[PDB]
Amino acid sequence: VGSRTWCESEMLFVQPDAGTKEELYYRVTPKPGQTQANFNWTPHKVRFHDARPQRDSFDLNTHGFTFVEDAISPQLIERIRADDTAAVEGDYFASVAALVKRVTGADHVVCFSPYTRKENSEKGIFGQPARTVHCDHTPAAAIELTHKLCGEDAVRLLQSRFRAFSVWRPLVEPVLDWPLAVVDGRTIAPDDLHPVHWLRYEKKDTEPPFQLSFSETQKWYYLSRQRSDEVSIVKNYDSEVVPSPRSAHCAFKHPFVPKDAPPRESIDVRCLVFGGR
Ligand SMILES: COC(=O)[C@@H]1C(=O)C(C)=C2O[C@@]3(C[C@]2(C)[C@H]1C)[C@@H](C)CC[C@H]1C(C)(C)OC(=O)CC[C@@]13C
Ligand SMILES: O=C(O)CCC(=O)C(=O)O
Ligand SMILES: [Fe+3]
Repeated sequence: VGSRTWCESEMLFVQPDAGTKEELYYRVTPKPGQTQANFNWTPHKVRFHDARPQRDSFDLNTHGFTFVEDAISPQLIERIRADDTAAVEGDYFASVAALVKRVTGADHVVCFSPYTRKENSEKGIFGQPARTVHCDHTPAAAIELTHKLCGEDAVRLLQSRFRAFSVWRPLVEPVLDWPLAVVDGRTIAPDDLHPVHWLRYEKKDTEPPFQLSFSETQKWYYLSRQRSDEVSIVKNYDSEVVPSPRSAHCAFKHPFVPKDAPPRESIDVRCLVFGGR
């Protein structure tokens, strides 16, 4: 079940054969009598390798994720846990953009779609830890978001280095239960990827994310006891041919944490990233 540097748990995947017929969709809040989806989630046991002993070795080009030290003030953290929207869209966005610029050297970073999560929250499923394995954007979705956020400039930006990240930070520390797991992007096979339309509304309203199916080839990691000063950057899209075009991520129930541990709290923000290395 566990050893010094790994543990075992489960996550929700899609079937390897999902989406070979029609487009997959999942309704977030289906009405009575409405069909919720044309596929089922399937749990699979996964071995989670602790990234802690090799923390500084993981790289956004090689692995599709990286961990970076970046302390923020206790007051910004309490403002965020208080759902202070102005603190998120102002101070925290600025913090994330600046962090991403240190890490990559990018010329331009655009933050969007922040989600503050709390273990079995009341703000719905996007305010709760993610239980299905996903990559936030397909290429089409990343391209669409660049047009939507960057206007005219997109015609030039989309032809050089373009990346999209999820930037994830614990708001209570250390994280014990429901840690964010990330996969070595070199171990994702193209057939593991399944676009799924998340219907927040009656109709498709954006381009979709990828949901993953399980494979024994996938090498899954987690950073044990992650602190509020330790930020996970998880790559959802990259225009450059690098060993990991993307990673994928999801939370899992940790087998060795006490039942009565406090709820996990975190904030994640997506970012479009232009230029850099
Ligand atoms: C339990 O829900 C999760 O596990 C994930 C989640 O928590 C969130 C917040 C999501 O946002 C998505 C899809 C995921 C990754 C889901 C799978 C949808 C639901 C709304 C925002 C869009 C958007 C920003 C328009 O960009 C897109 O490319 C389309 C997909 C996302 C990123
Ligand atoms: O906090 C979680 O459980 C999921 C976070 C996430 O999906 C993201 O950062 O894109
Ligand atoms: Fe995500």
